[PDB]
Amino acid sequence: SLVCKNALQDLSFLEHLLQVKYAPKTWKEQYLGWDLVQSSVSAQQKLRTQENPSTSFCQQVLADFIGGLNDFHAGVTFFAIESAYLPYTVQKSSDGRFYFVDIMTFSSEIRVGDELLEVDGAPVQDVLATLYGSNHKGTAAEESAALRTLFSRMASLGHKVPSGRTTLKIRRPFGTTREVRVKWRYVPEGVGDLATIAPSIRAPQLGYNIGSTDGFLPVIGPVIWESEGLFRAYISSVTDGDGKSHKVGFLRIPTYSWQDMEDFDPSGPPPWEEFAKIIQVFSSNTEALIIDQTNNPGGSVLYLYALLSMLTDRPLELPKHRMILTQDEVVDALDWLTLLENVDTNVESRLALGDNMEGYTVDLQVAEYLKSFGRQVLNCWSKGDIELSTPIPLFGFEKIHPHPRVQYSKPICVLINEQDFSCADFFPVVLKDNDRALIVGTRTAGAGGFVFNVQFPNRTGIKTCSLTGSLAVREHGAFIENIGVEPHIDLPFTANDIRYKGYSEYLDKVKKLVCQLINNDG
Amino acid sequence: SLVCKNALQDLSFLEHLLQVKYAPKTWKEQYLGWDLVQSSVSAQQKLRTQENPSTSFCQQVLADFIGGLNDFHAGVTFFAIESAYLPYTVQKSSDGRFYFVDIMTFSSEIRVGDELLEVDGAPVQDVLATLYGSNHKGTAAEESAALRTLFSRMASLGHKVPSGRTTLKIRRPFGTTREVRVKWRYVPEGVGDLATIAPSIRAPQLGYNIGSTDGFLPVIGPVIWESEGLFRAYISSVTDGDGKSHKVGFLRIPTYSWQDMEDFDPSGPPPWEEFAKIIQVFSSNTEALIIDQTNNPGGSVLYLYALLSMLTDRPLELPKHRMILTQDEVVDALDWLTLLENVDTNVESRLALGDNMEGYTVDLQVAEYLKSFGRQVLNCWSKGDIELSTPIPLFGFEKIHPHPRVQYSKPICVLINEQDFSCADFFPVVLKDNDRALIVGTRTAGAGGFVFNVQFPNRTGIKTCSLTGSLAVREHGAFIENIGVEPHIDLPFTANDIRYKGYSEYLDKVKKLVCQLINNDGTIILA
Repeated sequence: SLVCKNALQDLSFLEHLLQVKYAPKTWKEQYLGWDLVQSSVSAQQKLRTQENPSTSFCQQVLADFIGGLNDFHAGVTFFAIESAYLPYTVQKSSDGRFYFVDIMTFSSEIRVGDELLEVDGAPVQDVLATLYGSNHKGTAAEESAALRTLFSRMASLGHKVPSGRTTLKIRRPFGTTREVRVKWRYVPEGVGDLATIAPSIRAPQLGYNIGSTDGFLPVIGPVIWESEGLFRAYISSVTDGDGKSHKVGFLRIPTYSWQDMEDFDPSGPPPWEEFAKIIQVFSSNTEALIIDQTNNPGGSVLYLYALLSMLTDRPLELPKHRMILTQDEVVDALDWLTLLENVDTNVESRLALGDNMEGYTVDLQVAEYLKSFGRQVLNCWSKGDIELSTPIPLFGFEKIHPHPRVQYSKPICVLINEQDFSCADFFPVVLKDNDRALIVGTRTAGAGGFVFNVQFPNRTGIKTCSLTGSLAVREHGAFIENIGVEPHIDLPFTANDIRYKGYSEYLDKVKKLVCQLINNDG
Repeated sequence: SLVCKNALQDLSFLEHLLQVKYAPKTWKEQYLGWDLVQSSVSAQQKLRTQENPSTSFCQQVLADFIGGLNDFHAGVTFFAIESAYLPYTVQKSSDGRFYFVDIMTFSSEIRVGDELLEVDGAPVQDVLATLYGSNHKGTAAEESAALRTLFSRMASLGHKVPSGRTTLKIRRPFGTTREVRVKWRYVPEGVGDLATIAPSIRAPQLGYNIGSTDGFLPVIGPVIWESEGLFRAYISSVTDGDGKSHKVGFLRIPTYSWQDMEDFDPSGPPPWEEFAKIIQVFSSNTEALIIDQTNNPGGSVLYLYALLSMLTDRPLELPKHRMILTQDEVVDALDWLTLLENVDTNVESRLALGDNMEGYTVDLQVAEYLKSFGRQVLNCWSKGDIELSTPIPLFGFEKIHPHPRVQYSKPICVLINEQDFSCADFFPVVLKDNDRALIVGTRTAGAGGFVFNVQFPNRTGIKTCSLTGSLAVREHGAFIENIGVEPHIDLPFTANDIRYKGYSEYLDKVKKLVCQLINNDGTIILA
């Protein structure tokens, strides 16, 4: 079968990439008991066993193969548009129940607060089980990831796509049951399956959304001021026990991929500048600062650093990365060196680097770090330490240095979620490990390495395969991959917080925690 | 062997790309008698029969494998910096001799006009042959491609890099011979060979330049007007054998990747606007136009189309392309269709596509072409016609439609040579096959398909492998790949043209030909 052969070919290619450019390989072997040859053979088997396999079947097989890595950065996308969608968003409470937190339809058969019990007579938990990955570890991050998929299936992601009618069994707030019959919003595949075509081929002849700007938390109280610009920021108050009020500032960091922020005008001042503006206002008109960082996909490390430099008046140690190398990385190293050869002054550093690297202040020390990074990469290469090098800080940055102008220095409370990845893992890790802020919520996802994408012509319809080129290592050791960061205060969302989207219990605890931060100082 | 295993792995990947996305495959088998499996098996053996193959060795093998396709578009570049360079430039004359046409170093022995005889006791010809590809066919274009590397060796291209001193045997124009000892300008490798590092790898534990703006031709006559922008363009007076003078425009199109033009300012107006300005000047102050398009690397098809649109007052038929298809191309087709789904008017087209596409004026006609393109691709896919599809015009443009404002409609003479690739192959072919211009010079290279690049992580140091995704077909059926485009008048550069860089013989003949075009007296004959 033409399809089978191409799938095997492409599978063998993905398999080779895992051996030459997947840094967390050793970790997955121990942490998950995963074996490359094992999975490979296993995947090869499903392909060879199928009777006249369809392209979509093969795509599913390769997608599951990569999914077996239990790595939120690692996945495969395909040139396929088939999809199925239902207009609802459901969230799981700490007690384990599922409620509709968002209804995007004019139908009133299902309302906010209603509880989801089953899908086609199967308890929600069973259905989610069919959406789990090959090496599911039962974490909340994995579960939430599956929940994203419950009512949105995409062939472009290698999902088996459903269609037609289905029944949703729900529980109304007064306790009784209703079975709601709905029909999936189906978009048929527009990219013809190779299998169907194969026989005729002749030889050629011559804001509950990740990255949401606003997020999903309501303001903590009467608002005295807000910004409404690019970032969602405002100032409210918290009243302690002695009856005294404290102006508290609020700011949400939706993503570390600034160019993708809602309403970003590339022809306007960069987002890090608007950030600085907000911080300044907060610096002299706020007592503490709550930073909502939940439901954040991560993004640019340099941008992550820029924001970190504006939240401290002291240097912050940064975790290092164990990298997997190829001569590609060697050339980058050589390029940093030739680029900074004659850099000896701050003036020259700004002319060579731009004085601003995605918001981060370019110092002579920056050039020095970049210089060190590269010498270290070259050293590792010559030493043969290329499978998983000794930790080297990204860009050579040993630590973050406070922004020269804006420096919020008052107490900070960072809210984390199981839907915080990469830079969204690193943000709390840096503030927590340096003791600059109080971390609250639930453990981050654990996407602990930088991502990179690979594209290549092929007939299996593979569009992109993202992989992980490094293994972040926290100061006291311990990887972030899978593990993520535990908050200082584990504060999950209750059924009461979620049901009507009020988060009253949740916000009340946070406001109290901020009070203690103001009064007890740290 | 680590290096060997990786080399074999990456070779196998390249070989697979050649069966899934290399449109000229069927053409190479017939034009070269080339065979994929066999060339692969041969490469594998070279890698397997090696003791401790170094990375650079394997890079050379992979580079030679792709070089065997005899495709100016197909090639591999590597993450390597080692290189050797000698500050000279040679040009081969029509009588087969090699002459120095440029010296780029302090006052030394070699003079412009010297004939290059040998390199280390070996005649130039033999040295050049060592630089040919596996399926070299002796075409002038392949000869020049090899000459480019005579004094420029790069590990980045898979070349073996020499170093140290070497002797150049030359002959002066008055006859005497001289042996000039010269030293290669060498840059050592900065990327450590993996073969050397392998044993310590432990398991992981927790001018004449192609694309030159000015080119190398001297002015054709006394200049009456000279443009001051990005393009070299002017107006001079050309006189016939009777002493009758005519005003003639001269314009050089250096490249079709407009963004790479010398001194291009991305913050200023696009080059097609300046081109338009020049043509308007030519339309009102000239009787004919000479376009120097020699030594041009090709570039953007849409930009090429914009320039053609300003050189005609009638539509020009375009050659179509036979394409190799994957679902990547299918998605493109679908997107064009969704993008133009509700476009039924000109204003609608301009809103969806912009007022112009890299200079080419946007119309409803353009929108309709793009939709037709999508349908034909989708139709080929559903029929299984995916290895080498029936001819389909790029972007669906069946023909070039005249620019609405600027249209040069007087006679045109285009100068071409063996160092014209892709769009530089296409420019003269469109003008020739539509009988719009007189094409003069030597046959173009023949990079007859669009290029695309592939990147992927590997331990062999491969940076990019460019391949060809289509085979262009001229109106009458001939392909462009390898064969190139023939001129109406074959006019090579003679030794007298080259010896002192005057090209007076070449230019005097170009002028006689232009006068005949202006005269409009029967058939245009050289003499």
